[PDB]
Amino acid sequence: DSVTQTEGQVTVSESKSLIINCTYSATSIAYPNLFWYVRYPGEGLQLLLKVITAGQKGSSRGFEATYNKETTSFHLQKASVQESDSAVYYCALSDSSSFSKLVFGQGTSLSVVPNIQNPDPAVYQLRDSKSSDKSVCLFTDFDSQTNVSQSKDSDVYITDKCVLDMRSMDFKSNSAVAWSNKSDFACANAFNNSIIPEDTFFPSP
Amino acid sequence: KEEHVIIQAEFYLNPDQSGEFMFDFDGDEIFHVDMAKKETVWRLEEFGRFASFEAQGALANIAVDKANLEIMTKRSNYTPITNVPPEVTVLTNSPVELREPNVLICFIDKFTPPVVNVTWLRNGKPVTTGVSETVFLPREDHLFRKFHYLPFLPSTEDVYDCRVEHWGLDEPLLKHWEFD
Amino acid sequence: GGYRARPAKAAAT
Amino acid sequence: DTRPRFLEQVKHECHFFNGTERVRFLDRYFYHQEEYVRFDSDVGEYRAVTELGRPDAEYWNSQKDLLEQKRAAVDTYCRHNYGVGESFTVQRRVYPEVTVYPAKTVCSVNGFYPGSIEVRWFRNGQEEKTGVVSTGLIQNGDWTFQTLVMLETEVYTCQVEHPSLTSPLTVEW
Amino acid sequence: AVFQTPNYHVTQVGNEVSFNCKQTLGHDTMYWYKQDSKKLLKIMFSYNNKQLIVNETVPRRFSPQSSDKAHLNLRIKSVEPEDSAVYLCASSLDWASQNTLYFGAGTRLSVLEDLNKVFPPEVAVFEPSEAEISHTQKATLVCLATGFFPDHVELSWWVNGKEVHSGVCTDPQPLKEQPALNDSRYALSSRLRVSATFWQNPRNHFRCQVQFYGLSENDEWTQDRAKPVTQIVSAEAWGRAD
Ligand SMILES: *[C@@H]1O[C@H](CO)[C@@H](O)[C@H](O)[C@H]1NC(C)=O
Ligand SMILES: *[C@@H]1O[C@H](CO)[C@@H](O)[C@H](O)[C@H]1NC(C)=O
Ligand SMILES: *[C@@H]1O[C@H](CO)[C@@H](O)[C@H](O)[C@H]1NC(C)=O
Ligand code: NA
Repeated sequence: DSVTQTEGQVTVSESKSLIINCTYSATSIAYPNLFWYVRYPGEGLQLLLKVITAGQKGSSRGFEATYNKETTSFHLQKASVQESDSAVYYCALSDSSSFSKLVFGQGTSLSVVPNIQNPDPAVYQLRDSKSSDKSVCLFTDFDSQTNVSQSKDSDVYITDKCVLDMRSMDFKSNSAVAWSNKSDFACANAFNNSIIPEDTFFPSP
Repeated sequence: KEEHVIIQAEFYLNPDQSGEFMFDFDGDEIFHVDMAKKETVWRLEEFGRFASFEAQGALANIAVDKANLEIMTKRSNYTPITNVPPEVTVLTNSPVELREPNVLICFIDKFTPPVVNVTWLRNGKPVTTGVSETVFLPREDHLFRKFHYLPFLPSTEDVYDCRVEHWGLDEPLLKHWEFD
Repeated sequence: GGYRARPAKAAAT
Repeated sequence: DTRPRFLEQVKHECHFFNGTERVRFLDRYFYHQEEYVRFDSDVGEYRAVTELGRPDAEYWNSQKDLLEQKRAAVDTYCRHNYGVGESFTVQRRVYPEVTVYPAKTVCSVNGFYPGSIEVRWFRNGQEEKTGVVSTGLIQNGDWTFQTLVMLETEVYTCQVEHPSLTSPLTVEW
Repeated sequence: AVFQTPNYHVTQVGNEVSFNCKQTLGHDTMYWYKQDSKKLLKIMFSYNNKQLIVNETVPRRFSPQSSDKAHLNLRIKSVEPEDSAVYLCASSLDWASQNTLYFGAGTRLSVLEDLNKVFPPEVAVFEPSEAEISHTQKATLVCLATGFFPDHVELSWWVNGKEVHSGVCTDPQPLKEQPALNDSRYALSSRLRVSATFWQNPRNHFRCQVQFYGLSENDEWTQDRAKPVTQIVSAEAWGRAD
């Protein structure tokens, strides 16, 4: 009748252990089937693992979940998360007495964050190739613990943190972009609502 | 030393367009699904207090059997079923005592297709008070069997009959019963 | 408890 | 009335040997009274019983997750339904109602469950093995059985042994 | 596999839409699921062998259809704004609850009260800074797709005429340019990072491409601005030695 799982977004550093809680309400269905479905970025929904026997535990891709009778839970665990584990994870059940009818939880967005080995945080100004008057501010090469705060000004736009991987160089870097049409907007104060490293490079143009 | 057999038996019959769904346990019916009312009918009322069954799954199976029958009929180049007349036996549930409540049992066995007309005749005239009957029960030879019941107070002046009509019979079959 | 029907399979066409 | 008939039958069979320790699952499809395709849990796949089921066996065995599903039926279907009705089917015990009376040219055991029963004639204090006429086990169709065991031949005792009772049942005449 | 169409669709309240789905797994049972704006997943219909078996109190606006075991189509007769969602097609071996469901990619539907709110994106590419090049010997290009509605876009980078995936990061969600308005147009950013020597080659071409899914040639447009049809908007930059 109901499935409750960890709400919202969960951020975990790579190689840390993970638990995603999921409990179900044993009300009208006396013996449910329990599932974990996963949606990787840009892909469709697919099964991670399932357990159809009360008591047993299922495992896949280093994940593991135990159909706990007494606790009425189906928690998802992994001892060392990998960056490829970033996805949306859905807990689900179906009444085992009638037609298949998956009841999904709210879904949990997992973001596995890589460790930046040699951070070089800096804020750069980039100019439009077409119109030299338009420009954006790029905050990049900062450590993984730095949090990029979204804008609380409707006329200033700040994206979330993005992780890009230059595979031929084996180099990962974080970045966020800020831009605005306000006349007093500058890259020196674009990320002032964030707590960024004290050694952030602000080149003087 | 627990040796048992549980069978979920389904059939669909054309062109009568009649199907049934039942669970068998060691030759006894646990329940069947009334297709018309979409309800689970337990052979014993107490069974419904101990277990449950969503009858909708039976209706889904019968629909698949109906669609499968049309396909299988095509595969056989429309080869029909061969009629098999039934063996009919009449007995009583308990020893017969005068003016002591009892029930007659008409047992119909080893027949196909599962379509029969059954009538209890009291002194040659039809009687329909308090009668009950079962659904077609499966057999290991994949024929069918059926039970009809007639409660009655035994008397010397009353004579009963079980008239069974089947397509495999050239004439209506009639089994007799009377008190010594 | 609840009885579990085994689902009938659609025949090949 | 005169028009021909066509019958499709499906039987999903669960065979239990010593409870749920050894279970065999059979998924059987029939046209008329002929089985044309079958899944046997001892085999592990669908097999055509006749040429009529050759398309289904090939088609079904190729379906995604079909073989995995049907190989789990002994647990998800047979052993489950066994436990759902165990308290009122496997464990059902109704003791017999025994009456002994003679007839003119009889131990009547009625309304018992399950069907396994054992009845003997004693006359007297020593069982009589000659002249026994047993009607056999008769299924009433209402989860009860009955049987008539006759003897034509002093204290007469009919001894009935049935799984519902811990000791033999005796009726004298 | 489970295939469904269309991938994206914009339409006005009161119009009719048709979704189509196919599965090649040989399965008997197919499903339609609705994924609303809050991303809650809820079943709508289940069909087993061309017969409806589950209907989760779906408005009679919705008319599923299946003339074949492997096909399940969905028609919404007169769309309402609450119908804006992602509709997922799924299939299972049969209707047994133990079976795994196999989902399609989804149909993203946007039902609008006024099609004059539909806008294609404007796309601009911002060249790497001289400071980053001197400091890190790397060069980050930034692409801004702004002013589009609805958020039915797909952004890709193209280097020397070939799509690249390495060194690329695109925002997972767009920003609302006016978060107060429910019909707000969106903005999206992406980065492409290459080595400084690659960017400093004037023979190299960099192009940011935004595929926008909007109106079809069938829809009518009375406004003076261009019909915001499905289209690709691009912005490009060549390498700069100095
Ligand atoms: C099927 O039956 C029809 C009519 O009896 C006959 O004409 C036809 O040849 C048969 N086909 C086969 C393959 O036996
Ligand atoms: C049973 O009764 C019906 C209705 O009168 C009749 O059509 C049918 O021929 C009879 N016999 C059988 C075997 O159904
Ligand atoms: C029957 O099954 C039980 C299961 O507990 C097992 O202990 C026993 O050895 C089996 N055989 C017999 C003859 O009881
Ligand atoms: Na683990």
